[PDB]
Amino acid sequence: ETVNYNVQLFGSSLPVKVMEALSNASADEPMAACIHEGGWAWLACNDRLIIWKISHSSSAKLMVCKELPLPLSDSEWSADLVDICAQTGDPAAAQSVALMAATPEGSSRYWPNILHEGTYIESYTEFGSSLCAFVTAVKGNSFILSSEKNQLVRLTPDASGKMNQRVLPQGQGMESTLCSVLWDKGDCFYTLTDSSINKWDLDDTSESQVLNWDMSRVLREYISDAIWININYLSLNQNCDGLVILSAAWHPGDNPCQIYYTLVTVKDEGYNISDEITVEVTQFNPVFQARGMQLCQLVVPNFSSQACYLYTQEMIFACSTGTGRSTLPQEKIPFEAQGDNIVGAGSCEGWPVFFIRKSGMLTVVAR
Amino acid sequence: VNLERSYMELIGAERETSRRNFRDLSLRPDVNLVIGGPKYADCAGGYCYSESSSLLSATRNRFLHWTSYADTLELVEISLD
Amino acid sequence: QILRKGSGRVLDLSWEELRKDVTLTVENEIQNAVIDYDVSQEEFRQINIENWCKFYTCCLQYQETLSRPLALLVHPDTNMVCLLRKGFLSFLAPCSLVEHLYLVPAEHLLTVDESVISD
Repeated sequence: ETVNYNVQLFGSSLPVKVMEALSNASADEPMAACIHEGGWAWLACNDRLIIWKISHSSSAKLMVCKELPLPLSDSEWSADLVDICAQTGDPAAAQSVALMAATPEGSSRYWPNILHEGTYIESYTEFGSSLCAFVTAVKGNSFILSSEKNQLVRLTPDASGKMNQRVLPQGQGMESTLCSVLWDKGDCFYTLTDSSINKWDLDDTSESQVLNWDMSRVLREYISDAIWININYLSLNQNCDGLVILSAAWHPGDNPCQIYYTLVTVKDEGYNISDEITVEVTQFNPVFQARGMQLCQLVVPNFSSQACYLYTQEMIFACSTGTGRSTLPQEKIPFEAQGDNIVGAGSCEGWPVFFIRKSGMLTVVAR
Repeated sequence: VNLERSYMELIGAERETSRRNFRDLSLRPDVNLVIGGPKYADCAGGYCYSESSSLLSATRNRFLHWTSYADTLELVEISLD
Repeated sequence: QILRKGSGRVLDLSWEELRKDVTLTVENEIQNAVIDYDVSQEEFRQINIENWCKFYTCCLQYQETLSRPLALLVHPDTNMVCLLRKGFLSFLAPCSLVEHLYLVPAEHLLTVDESVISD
Protein backbone atom coordinates (compact mmCIF):
# COMPACT_ATOMS: atom_id res chain seq x y z
CA GLU A 1 0.00 0.00 0.00
CA THR A 2 1.00 3.66 0.58
CA VAL A 3 3.03 4.24 3.79
CA ASN A 4 1.28 7.10 5.64
CA TYR A 5 -2.13 7.33 3.93
CA ASN A 6 -5.32 5.32 3.33
CA VAL A 7 -6.33 5.62 -0.34
CA GLN A 8 -9.90 4.31 -0.59
CA LEU A 9 -13.34 4.70 -2.21
CA PHE A 10 -14.98 8.02 -1.38
CA GLY A 11 -18.75 8.09 -1.33
CA SER A 12 -21.22 5.51 -2.50
CA SER A 13 -21.40 3.43 -5.70
CA LEU A 14 -21.03 5.53 -8.83
CA PRO A 15 -24.06 6.25 -11.09
CA VAL A 16 -24.71 3.61 -13.84
CA LYS A 17 -23.95 6.18 -16.59
CA VAL A 18 -20.55 7.02 -14.99
CA MET A 19 -19.74 3.30 -14.64
CA GLU A 20 -20.52 2.66 -18.37
CA ALA A 21 -18.41 5.62 -19.48
CA LEU A 22 -15.44 4.33 -17.41
CA SER A 23 -15.83 0.60 -18.26
CA ASN A 24 -16.31 1.46 -21.98
CA ALA A 25 -13.51 4.10 -22.07
CA SER A 26 -10.26 2.98 -23.65
CA ALA A 27 -6.78 4.37 -22.71
CA ASP A 28 -6.88 6.24 -26.12
CA GLU A 29 -9.93 8.16 -24.80
CA PRO A 30 -9.34 11.49 -22.99
CA MET A 31 -11.65 11.76 -20.02
CA ALA A 32 -11.59 14.80 -17.82
CA ALA A 33 -13.59 15.52 -14.69
CA CYS A 34 -14.53 18.65 -12.75
CA ILE A 35 -14.93 17.84 -9.04
CA HIS A 36 -16.75 20.89 -7.74
CA GLU A 37 -16.49 22.29 -4.17
CA GLY A 38 -20.32 22.21 -3.93
CA GLY A 39 -20.32 18.37 -3.91
CA TRP A 40 -21.14 17.71 -7.57
CA ALA A 41 -18.89 15.97 -10.13
CA TRP A 42 -18.97 16.53 -13.87
CA LEU A 43 -17.44 13.92 -16.24
CA ALA A 44 -16.71 15.08 -19.80
CA CYS A 45 -16.81 11.80 -21.78
CA ASN A 46 -16.85 11.93 -25.59
CA ASP A 47 -19.76 14.23 -26.69
CA ARG A 48 -21.65 14.12 -23.37
CA LEU A 49 -21.36 15.63 -19.98
CA ILE A 50 -22.41 13.40 -17.04
CA ILE A 51 -23.14 15.25 -13.85
CA TRP A 52 -23.91 13.77 -10.59
CA LYS A 53 -24.09 14.70 -6.97
CA ILE A 54 -21.23 13.11 -5.01
CA SER A 55 -23.21 10.59 -3.03
CA HIS A 56 -21.91 10.72 0.55
CA SER A 57 -25.09 8.81 1.41
CA SER A 58 -25.98 5.54 -0.39
CA SER A 59 -29.73 6.24 -0.41
CA ALA A 60 -31.38 6.03 -3.88
CA LYS A 61 -33.98 8.80 -3.32
CA LEU A 62 -31.07 11.25 -2.78
CA MET A 63 -29.39 10.01 -6.00
CA VAL A 64 -28.95 12.60 -8.78
CA CYS A 65 -27.23 11.93 -12.11
CA LYS A 66 -28.06 13.87 -15.30
CA GLU A 67 -26.50 13.60 -18.75
CA LEU A 68 -26.29 16.68 -20.96
CA PRO A 69 -25.62 16.97 -24.71
CA LEU A 70 -22.50 19.04 -25.46
CA PRO A 71 -22.45 21.81 -28.15
CA LEU A 72 -20.61 20.42 -31.29
CA SER A 73 -16.84 21.12 -31.51
CA ASP A 74 -14.00 19.73 -33.65
CA SER A 75 -11.77 19.78 -30.55
CA GLU A 76 -12.18 17.60 -27.45
CA TRP A 77 -14.50 19.00 -24.81
CA SER A 78 -12.77 19.77 -21.51
CA ALA A 79 -14.09 19.63 -17.92
CA ASP A 80 -11.97 22.83 -17.41
CA LEU A 81 -14.47 24.60 -19.77
CA VAL A 82 -17.25 23.36 -17.78
CA ASP A 83 -18.65 24.79 -14.53
CA ILE A 84 -21.58 24.58 -12.01
CA CYS A 85 -23.60 27.38 -10.47
CA ALA A 86 -25.83 26.86 -7.43
CA GLN A 87 -28.80 29.03 -6.29
CA THR A 88 -27.41 31.22 -3.44
CA GLY A 89 -24.29 28.95 -3.47
CA ASP A 90 -26.30 26.16 -1.73
CA PRO A 91 -26.21 22.62 -3.31
CA ALA A 92 -29.67 21.25 -2.76
CA ALA A 93 -30.78 18.92 -5.61
CA ALA A 94 -31.19 19.33 -9.38
CA GLN A 95 -33.32 22.56 -9.40
CA SER A 96 -30.60 24.51 -7.48
CA VAL A 97 -27.98 23.72 -10.09
CA ALA A 98 -27.32 25.75 -13.29
CA LEU A 99 -24.70 24.80 -15.87
CA MET A 100 -22.46 26.32 -18.41
CA ALA A 101 -20.15 24.79 -20.97
CA ALA A 102 -17.68 26.38 -23.38
CA THR A 103 -15.78 25.01 -26.41
CA PRO A 104 -12.10 26.00 -27.21
CA GLU A 105 -13.38 28.35 -30.03
CA GLY A 106 -15.87 30.10 -27.67
CA SER A 107 -19.30 28.49 -28.23
CA SER A 108 -21.29 28.70 -25.03
CA ARG A 109 -24.20 26.52 -23.89
CA TYR A 110 -26.09 27.38 -20.68
CA TRP A 111 -28.74 25.29 -18.84
CA PRO A 112 -30.61 27.41 -16.17
CA ASN A 113 -31.52 24.19 -14.30
CA ILE A 114 -29.93 20.67 -14.53
CA LEU A 115 -33.48 19.41 -13.89
CA HIS A 116 -34.37 20.52 -17.45
CA GLU A 117 -31.70 18.82 -19.65
CA GLY A 118 -33.31 19.81 -23.03
CA THR A 119 -33.66 23.42 -21.89
CA TYR A 120 -30.67 25.61 -22.61
CA ILE A 121 -29.63 28.86 -24.32
CA GLU A 122 -26.61 29.50 -26.50
CA SER A 123 -24.08 32.21 -27.34
CA TYR A 124 -20.59 32.77 -28.71
CA THR A 125 -17.47 34.67 -27.56
CA GLU A 126 -14.40 34.32 -29.82
CA PHE A 127 -10.87 32.88 -29.51
CA GLY A 128 -7.92 31.88 -31.73
CA SER A 129 -7.60 28.24 -32.79
CA SER A 130 -5.42 26.35 -30.17
CA LEU A 131 -6.62 28.37 -27.13
CA CYS A 132 -6.68 26.43 -23.82
CA ALA A 133 -9.41 28.22 -21.92
CA PHE A 134 -11.07 27.79 -18.49
CA VAL A 135 -14.69 28.48 -17.47
CA THR A 136 -15.25 29.45 -13.86
CA ALA A 137 -18.45 30.00 -11.89
CA VAL A 138 -18.29 33.37 -10.03
CA LYS A 139 -20.75 35.46 -7.93
CA GLY A 140 -24.16 36.68 -9.10
CA ASN A 141 -24.96 33.47 -11.01
CA SER A 142 -22.28 34.33 -13.58
CA PHE A 143 -19.19 32.97 -15.14
CA ILE A 144 -15.74 34.04 -16.33
CA LEU A 145 -14.43 32.56 -19.55
CA SER A 146 -10.63 32.88 -19.69
CA SER A 147 -8.48 32.62 -22.86
CA GLU A 148 -4.96 31.08 -23.38
CA LYS A 149 -3.92 34.67 -24.19
CA ASN A 150 -5.61 35.78 -20.89
CA GLN A 151 -8.60 37.59 -22.35
CA LEU A 152 -11.11 37.36 -19.50
CA VAL A 153 -14.82 37.63 -20.35
CA ARG A 154 -17.69 37.89 -17.85
CA LEU A 155 -20.78 35.88 -18.91
CA THR A 156 -24.11 36.71 -17.23
CA PRO A 157 -27.37 34.87 -18.11
CA ASP A 158 -30.37 37.22 -18.30
CA ALA A 159 -33.97 36.01 -17.48
CA SER A 160 -34.85 36.76 -21.17
CA GLY A 161 -32.60 33.84 -22.25
CA LYS A 162 -29.82 36.19 -23.43
CA MET A 163 -26.26 35.88 -22.24
CA ASN A 164 -24.71 39.28 -21.52
CA GLN A 165 -20.95 39.49 -21.99
CA ARG A 166 -18.15 41.97 -21.39
CA VAL A 167 -14.33 41.97 -21.18
CA LEU A 168 -12.78 42.45 -17.70
CA PRO A 169 -11.11 45.87 -17.00
CA GLN A 170 -7.47 45.60 -18.27
CA GLY A 171 -8.30 41.97 -19.24
CA GLN A 172 -8.31 42.37 -23.03
CA GLY A 173 -5.60 39.62 -23.06
CA MET A 174 -3.14 41.35 -25.27
CA GLU A 175 4.01 37.49 -22.68
CA SER A 176 0.48 37.25 -21.15
CA THR A 177 -0.06 33.48 -21.83
CA LEU A 178 -2.45 32.03 -19.18
CA CYS A 179 -1.57 29.21 -16.76
CA SER A 180 -4.49 29.20 -14.38
CA VAL A 181 -7.27 31.15 -12.73
CA LEU A 182 -8.56 31.19 -9.17
CA TRP A 183 -11.95 32.23 -7.76
CA ASP A 184 -11.67 33.01 -4.03
CA LYS A 185 -14.02 33.77 -1.07
CA GLY A 186 -16.03 37.02 -1.12
CA ASP A 187 -15.38 38.40 -4.63
CA CYS A 188 -11.78 37.92 -5.77
CA PHE A 189 -10.80 36.48 -9.14
CA TYR A 190 -7.11 35.93 -9.90
CA THR A 191 -5.24 35.03 -13.06
CA LEU A 192 -1.80 33.52 -13.23
CA THR A 193 0.07 34.21 -16.49
CA ASP A 194 3.65 33.29 -17.54
CA SER A 195 4.91 36.67 -16.21
CA SER A 196 2.39 37.87 -13.59
CA ILE A 197 -0.57 37.52 -11.20
CA ASN A 198 -3.55 39.81 -11.76
CA LYS A 199 -6.49 40.14 -9.32
CA TRP A 200 -10.03 41.56 -9.77
CA ASP A 201 -12.61 42.41 -7.05
CA LEU A 202 -16.11 41.45 -8.34
CA ASP A 203 -19.69 42.23 -7.59
CA ASP A 204 -22.75 40.48 -9.21
CA THR A 205 -22.32 42.40 -12.59
CA SER A 206 -18.84 44.01 -12.68
CA GLU A 207 -15.20 43.78 -11.76
CA SER A 208 -12.60 46.27 -10.63
CA GLN A 209 -8.92 45.60 -11.44
CA VAL A 210 -7.01 45.50 -8.12
CA LEU A 211 -3.42 44.83 -9.24
CA ASN A 212 -0.98 43.12 -11.56
CA TRP A 213 2.25 41.82 -9.88
CA ASP A 214 5.39 41.03 -11.87
CA MET A 215 6.02 37.80 -9.90
CA SER A 216 8.78 36.94 -12.35
CA ARG A 217 10.64 40.02 -11.02
CA VAL A 218 9.65 39.33 -7.35
CA LEU A 219 10.15 35.55 -6.92
CA ARG A 220 12.94 34.67 -9.39
CA GLU A 221 15.90 35.06 -7.00
CA TYR A 222 13.94 33.31 -4.18
CA ILE A 223 13.18 30.31 -6.45
CA SER A 224 16.72 30.10 -7.92
CA ASP A 225 18.39 30.66 -4.44
CA ALA A 226 16.21 27.91 -2.86
CA ILE A 227 17.40 25.35 -5.49
CA TRP A 228 20.92 26.30 -6.68
CA ILE A 229 17.46 29.37 -15.05
CA ASN A 230 14.11 28.76 -16.72
CA ILE A 231 11.06 29.24 -14.44
CA ASN A 232 7.45 28.41 -15.46
CA TYR A 233 4.50 29.27 -13.19
CA LEU A 234 1.81 26.54 -13.49
CA SER A 235 -0.94 26.78 -10.90
CA LEU A 236 -2.33 29.08 -8.25
CA ASN A 237 -4.32 28.16 -5.20
CA GLN A 238 -4.65 29.65 -1.73
CA ASN A 239 -4.66 28.68 1.90
CA CYS A 240 -4.49 30.58 5.28
CA ASP A 241 -0.83 31.55 4.60
CA GLY A 242 -2.19 33.37 1.46
CA LEU A 243 -1.57 32.55 -2.20
CA VAL A 244 0.19 29.28 -3.10
CA ILE A 245 1.94 29.20 -6.50
CA LEU A 246 3.24 26.04 -8.16
CA SER A 247 6.41 26.77 -10.14
CA ALA A 248 8.70 24.53 -12.21
CA ALA A 249 12.37 25.55 -12.52
CA TRP A 250 15.31 24.01 -14.43
CA HIS A 251 18.78 24.81 -15.81
CA PRO A 252 19.63 23.22 -19.27
CA GLY A 253 23.35 22.94 -18.47
CA ASP A 254 22.89 20.94 -15.25
CA ASN A 255 25.14 17.81 -15.55
CA PRO A 256 21.96 15.80 -14.94
CA CYS A 257 19.13 18.21 -15.79
CA GLN A 258 16.16 17.77 -13.42
CA ILE A 259 12.96 19.84 -13.10
CA TYR A 260 12.48 21.24 -9.60
CA TYR A 261 8.84 21.83 -8.60
CA THR A 262 8.37 24.48 -5.91
CA LEU A 263 5.52 25.74 -3.81
CA VAL A 264 5.82 29.47 -3.30
CA THR A 265 3.64 31.10 -0.60
CA VAL A 266 3.08 34.85 -0.51
CA LYS A 267 0.62 37.10 1.30
CA ASP A 268 -2.11 38.97 -0.66
CA GLU A 269 -2.45 42.01 1.61
CA GLY A 270 -3.69 45.16 -0.12
CA TYR A 271 -2.21 45.94 -3.53
CA ASN A 272 1.47 45.13 -3.04
CA ILE A 273 3.66 42.14 -2.39
CA SER A 274 5.29 41.64 1.06
CA ASP A 275 9.02 41.01 1.58
CA GLU A 276 8.21 37.55 3.02
CA ILE A 277 8.23 34.85 0.33
CA THR A 278 8.64 31.19 1.32
CA VAL A 279 9.93 28.75 -1.30
CA GLU A 280 9.43 25.06 -0.58
CA VAL A 281 11.09 22.58 -2.99
CA THR A 282 9.03 19.40 -3.43
CA GLN A 283 10.05 15.72 -3.73
CA PHE A 284 8.70 15.81 -7.27
CA ASN A 285 11.91 16.13 -9.25
CA PRO A 286 11.71 14.31 -12.64
CA VAL A 287 14.36 14.45 -15.40
CA PHE A 288 13.94 17.32 -17.91
CA GLN A 289 12.51 15.94 -21.15
CA ALA A 290 10.67 18.71 -22.94
CA ARG A 291 8.97 21.97 -21.88
CA GLY A 292 5.65 20.75 -23.35
CA MET A 293 5.87 17.70 -21.01
CA GLN A 294 6.08 19.89 -17.88
CA LEU A 295 2.61 19.07 -16.65
CA CYS A 296 1.61 19.23 -12.99
CA GLN A 297 -1.37 20.64 -11.15
CA LEU A 298 -2.09 21.74 -7.61
CA VAL A 299 -4.90 20.92 -5.09
CA VAL A 300 -5.19 22.47 -1.58
CA PRO A 301 -8.21 20.83 0.14
CA ASN A 302 -7.51 22.04 3.65
CA PHE A 303 -7.14 25.84 3.95
CA SER A 304 -5.37 25.61 7.42
CA SER A 305 -3.09 22.52 7.46
CA GLN A 306 -0.14 23.67 5.32
CA ALA A 307 -0.66 20.71 2.90
CA CYS A 308 -0.75 20.64 -0.87
CA TYR A 309 -1.20 17.87 -3.35
CA LEU A 310 0.76 17.97 -6.59
CA TYR A 311 -0.64 15.87 -9.39
CA THR A 312 0.04 14.63 -12.88
CA GLN A 313 -1.75 11.79 -14.70
CA GLU A 314 0.19 8.95 -12.96
CA MET A 315 0.87 10.06 -9.39
CA ILE A 316 0.01 12.33 -6.50
CA PHE A 317 2.64 13.98 -4.30
CA ALA A 318 1.53 14.98 -0.81
CA CYS A 319 3.60 18.06 -0.18
CA SER A 320 4.03 20.74 2.39
CA THR A 321 3.87 24.57 2.22
CA GLY A 322 4.92 27.42 4.48
CA THR A 323 6.86 26.64 7.68
CA GLY A 324 5.86 22.99 7.46
CA ARG A 325 4.74 22.98 11.13
CA SER A 326 1.22 21.49 10.68
CA THR A 327 2.08 19.57 7.50
CA LEU A 328 1.26 16.00 6.75
CA PRO A 329 4.11 13.49 5.88
CA GLN A 330 5.60 14.01 2.41
CA GLU A 331 4.73 11.05 0.17
CA LYS A 332 4.32 10.03 -3.45
CA ILE A 333 1.14 8.05 -4.11
CA PRO A 334 1.16 6.07 -7.42
CA PHE A 335 -1.93 5.75 -9.66
CA GLU A 336 0.12 4.56 -12.68
CA ALA A 337 -0.39 0.80 -12.42
CA GLN A 338 -2.34 -1.45 -14.87
CA GLY A 339 -3.91 1.19 -17.17
CA ASP A 340 -4.68 3.26 -14.10
CA ASN A 341 -4.52 7.05 -14.28
CA ILE A 342 -5.42 10.31 -12.43
CA VAL A 343 -8.25 11.78 -14.46
CA GLY A 344 -8.86 14.65 -12.02
CA ALA A 345 -8.69 15.84 -8.48
CA GLY A 346 -10.43 18.16 -6.08
CA SER A 347 -11.79 18.35 -2.57
CA CYS A 348 -15.06 17.36 -0.91
CA GLU A 349 -15.53 18.70 2.67
CA GLY A 350 -11.76 19.50 2.98
CA TRP A 351 -10.83 15.89 2.04
CA PRO A 352 -8.35 15.41 -0.91
CA VAL A 353 -10.36 13.68 -3.69
CA PHE A 354 -8.85 11.87 -6.68
CA PHE A 355 -10.78 10.57 -9.64
CA ILE A 356 -8.95 7.52 -10.83
CA ARG A 357 -9.41 5.52 -14.04
CA LYS A 358 -9.50 2.10 -12.28
CA SER A 359 -11.22 2.97 -8.98
CA GLY A 360 -13.40 6.08 -9.38
CA MET A 361 -13.52 8.68 -6.61
CA LEU A 362 -10.96 8.04 -3.90
CA THR A 363 -9.87 10.03 -0.84
CA VAL A 364 -6.35 10.38 0.59
CA VAL A 365 -6.51 10.40 4.33
CA ALA A 366 -3.65 10.26 6.83
CA ARG A 367 -3.43 7.09 8.95
CA VAL B 1 34.64 67.12 -38.35
CA ASN B 2 36.04 64.15 -36.31
CA LEU B 3 32.81 62.17 -36.86
CA GLU B 4 32.94 60.57 -33.42
CA ARG B 5 30.70 57.58 -34.52
CA SER B 6 30.88 55.14 -31.55
CA TYR B 7 30.97 55.75 -27.87
CA MET B 8 31.88 53.35 -25.00
CA GLU B 9 30.26 53.11 -21.68
CA LEU B 10 32.52 54.15 -18.73
CA ILE B 11 31.13 53.23 -15.42
CA GLY B 12 31.52 56.27 -13.04
CA ALA B 13 32.06 53.72 -10.22
CA GLU B 14 30.52 54.91 -7.02
CA ARG B 15 33.38 53.20 -4.98
CA GLU B 16 32.56 55.41 -2.00
CA THR B 17 31.57 52.94 0.73
CA SER B 18 29.78 56.07 1.93
CA ARG B 19 26.57 55.79 0.10
CA ARG B 20 26.56 59.67 -0.71
CA ASN B 21 25.27 60.48 2.66
CA PHE B 22 21.84 60.94 1.17
CA ARG B 23 20.22 63.80 2.99
CA ASP B 24 16.98 61.95 3.46
CA LEU B 25 14.10 64.52 3.33
CA SER B 26 10.50 63.42 3.68
CA LEU B 27 7.66 65.61 2.27
CA ARG B 28 4.23 65.01 3.61
CA PRO B 29 1.66 66.75 1.34
CA ASP B 30 -1.89 66.73 2.58
CA VAL B 31 -2.91 63.70 0.33
CA ASN B 32 -4.31 60.14 1.02
CA LEU B 33 -2.51 56.84 0.01
CA VAL B 34 -4.25 55.43 -3.14
CA ILE B 35 -4.20 51.51 -2.71
CA GLY B 36 -3.82 49.87 -6.13
CA GLY B 37 -2.58 53.13 -7.86
CA PRO B 38 -0.72 52.82 -11.08
CA LYS B 39 2.83 51.47 -10.69
CA TYR B 40 4.99 53.78 -12.71
CA ALA B 41 8.16 52.44 -14.10
CA ASP B 42 11.39 53.80 -12.57
CA CYS B 43 12.72 56.89 -14.44
CA ALA B 44 15.71 59.25 -14.39
CA GLY B 45 16.65 62.78 -15.69
CA GLY B 46 19.38 65.45 -15.61
CA TYR B 47 20.02 69.29 -15.85
CA CYS B 48 23.05 71.29 -16.88
CA TYR B 49 23.69 74.93 -15.54
CA SER B 50 24.10 78.04 -17.78
CA GLU B 51 27.67 79.11 -18.36
CA SER B 52 28.90 75.46 -17.34
CA SER B 53 30.99 75.53 -20.43
CA SER B 54 32.59 78.94 -19.24
CA LEU B 55 36.04 78.39 -17.70
CA LEU B 56 35.62 81.36 -15.20
CA SER B 57 32.13 80.38 -14.18
CA ALA B 58 31.30 79.05 -10.78
CA THR B 59 28.98 76.48 -12.68
CA ARG B 60 31.84 75.01 -14.66
CA ASN B 61 31.46 71.10 -15.23
CA ARG B 62 28.60 71.05 -12.81
CA PHE B 63 25.29 69.29 -13.41
CA LEU B 64 22.36 67.77 -11.66
CA HIS B 65 20.86 64.21 -12.08
CA TRP B 66 18.03 62.40 -10.49
CA THR B 67 16.30 58.95 -10.23
CA SER B 68 12.70 58.57 -9.31
CA TYR B 69 10.94 55.33 -8.27
CA ALA B 70 7.60 55.02 -6.66
CA ASP B 71 7.47 57.91 -4.02
CA THR B 72 11.20 58.67 -3.99
CA LEU B 73 13.37 61.20 -5.83
CA GLU B 74 17.13 60.96 -5.49
CA LEU B 75 18.85 64.29 -6.54
CA VAL B 76 22.55 64.55 -7.01
CA GLU B 77 24.94 67.38 -7.91
CA ILE B 78 28.11 66.32 -9.57
CA SER B 79 31.12 68.37 -10.45
CA LEU B 80 33.85 66.78 -12.48
CA ASP B 81 36.27 69.48 -11.04
CA GLN C 1 21.30 40.81 4.85
CA ILE C 2 18.87 38.05 3.54
CA LEU C 3 21.12 34.99 4.34
CA ARG C 4 21.48 36.21 7.93
CA LYS C 5 17.65 36.22 8.23
CA GLY C 6 18.43 39.27 10.57
CA SER C 7 17.32 43.06 10.88
CA GLY C 8 20.92 44.17 11.76
CA ARG C 9 21.60 47.95 10.85
CA VAL C 10 24.08 47.56 8.16
CA LEU C 11 27.07 49.69 9.20
CA ASP C 12 28.87 51.32 6.34
CA LEU C 13 31.33 48.33 6.37
CA SER C 14 34.59 48.77 4.69
CA TRP C 15 35.07 46.36 1.75
CA GLU C 16 37.56 44.23 3.82
CA GLU C 17 35.11 44.06 6.58
CA LEU C 18 32.39 43.06 4.02
CA ARG C 19 34.66 40.26 2.68
CA LYS C 20 35.33 38.85 6.17
CA ASP C 21 31.63 39.18 6.83
CA VAL C 22 30.60 37.17 3.69
CA THR C 23 33.24 34.44 4.52
CA LEU C 24 32.14 33.91 8.05
CA THR C 25 28.46 33.88 6.94
CA VAL C 26 28.87 31.16 4.25
CA GLU C 27 31.24 29.02 6.50
CA ASN C 28 28.61 28.97 9.12
CA GLU C 29 26.03 27.63 6.52
CA ILE C 30 28.52 24.88 5.46
CA GLN C 31 29.13 23.82 9.08
CA ASN C 32 25.37 23.59 9.47
CA ALA C 33 24.99 21.40 6.32
CA VAL C 34 27.63 18.83 7.66
CA ILE C 35 25.37 16.55 9.73
CA ASP C 36 27.79 13.50 10.16
CA TYR C 37 31.33 13.49 11.72
CA ASP C 38 32.48 10.98 9.05
CA VAL C 39 31.95 13.02 5.80
CA SER C 40 34.17 11.92 3.04
CA GLN C 41 36.42 14.68 1.50
CA GLU C 42 34.30 14.47 -1.71
CA GLU C 43 31.00 14.84 0.00
CA PHE C 44 32.51 17.86 1.97
CA ARG C 45 33.69 19.57 -1.22
CA GLN C 46 30.21 19.08 -2.78
CA ILE C 47 28.54 20.64 0.21
CA ASN C 48 31.02 23.65 0.02
CA ILE C 49 30.17 24.28 -3.67
CA GLU C 50 26.43 24.04 -3.11
CA ASN C 51 26.53 26.69 -0.32
CA TRP C 52 28.72 29.27 -2.10
CA CYS C 53 26.63 28.77 -5.29
CA LYS C 54 23.50 29.54 -3.38
CA PHE C 55 25.13 32.86 -2.03
CA TYR C 56 26.35 33.85 -5.44
CA THR C 57 22.89 33.34 -7.13
CA CYS C 58 21.48 35.56 -4.41
CA CYS C 59 23.99 38.43 -5.19
CA LEU C 60 23.07 37.99 -8.86
CA GLN C 61 19.35 38.57 -8.42
CA TYR C 62 20.13 41.92 -6.57
CA GLN C 63 22.65 43.03 -9.07
CA GLU C 64 20.04 42.42 -11.88
CA THR C 65 17.54 44.59 -10.05
CA LEU C 66 20.13 47.49 -9.52
CA SER C 67 21.26 47.24 -13.06
CA ARG C 68 17.76 48.13 -14.40
CA PRO C 69 18.08 51.07 -17.53
CA LEU C 70 16.86 54.67 -16.86
CA ALA C 71 17.41 57.44 -19.44
CA LEU C 72 19.88 59.75 -21.20
CA LEU C 73 21.45 63.20 -20.21
CA VAL C 74 23.10 65.18 -22.95
CA HIS C 75 24.74 68.60 -22.15
CA PRO C 76 23.89 71.17 -24.96
CA ASP C 77 27.03 73.38 -24.61
CA THR C 78 29.72 70.79 -23.43
CA ASN C 79 28.33 67.65 -25.39
CA MET C 80 28.78 65.51 -22.22
CA VAL C 81 26.58 62.32 -22.50
CA CYS C 82 25.57 60.35 -19.47
CA LEU C 83 23.65 56.99 -19.23
CA LEU C 84 21.49 57.05 -16.23
CA ARG C 85 21.20 53.37 -14.88
CA LYS C 86 19.25 52.39 -11.88
CA GLY C 87 22.27 51.80 -9.56
CA PHE C 88 24.98 53.99 -11.07
CA LEU C 89 25.96 56.70 -13.58
CA SER C 90 27.86 55.88 -16.66
CA PHE C 91 29.53 58.40 -18.96
CA LEU C 92 29.77 57.87 -22.66
CA ALA C 93 33.16 58.68 -23.96
CA PRO C 94 34.16 58.71 -27.57
CA CYS C 95 35.77 55.35 -28.68
CA SER C 96 39.02 55.38 -30.50
CA LEU C 97 38.97 54.31 -34.15
CA VAL C 98 40.81 50.88 -33.43
CA GLU C 99 38.49 49.88 -30.71
CA HIS C 100 35.46 50.99 -32.85
CA LEU C 101 36.43 48.74 -35.75
CA TYR C 102 37.13 45.65 -33.48
CA LEU C 103 33.98 45.95 -31.47
CA VAL C 104 31.34 46.93 -34.19
CA PRO C 105 29.09 43.84 -35.33
CA ALA C 106 30.21 42.07 -38.52
CA GLU C 107 27.06 43.26 -40.46
CA HIS C 108 27.83 47.09 -39.73
CA LEU C 109 31.50 46.74 -40.48
CA LEU C 110 30.60 46.53 -44.19
CA THR C 111 29.02 50.15 -44.01
CA VAL C 112 31.96 52.00 -42.33
CA ASP C 113 33.00 55.15 -44.27
CA GLU C 114 36.44 54.15 -45.43
CA SER C 115 37.35 58.02 -45.67
CA VAL C 116 37.48 58.29 -41.88
CA ILE C 117 39.97 55.32 -41.49
CA SER C 118 42.40 56.73 -43.92
CA ASP C 119 42.59 59.33 -46.73
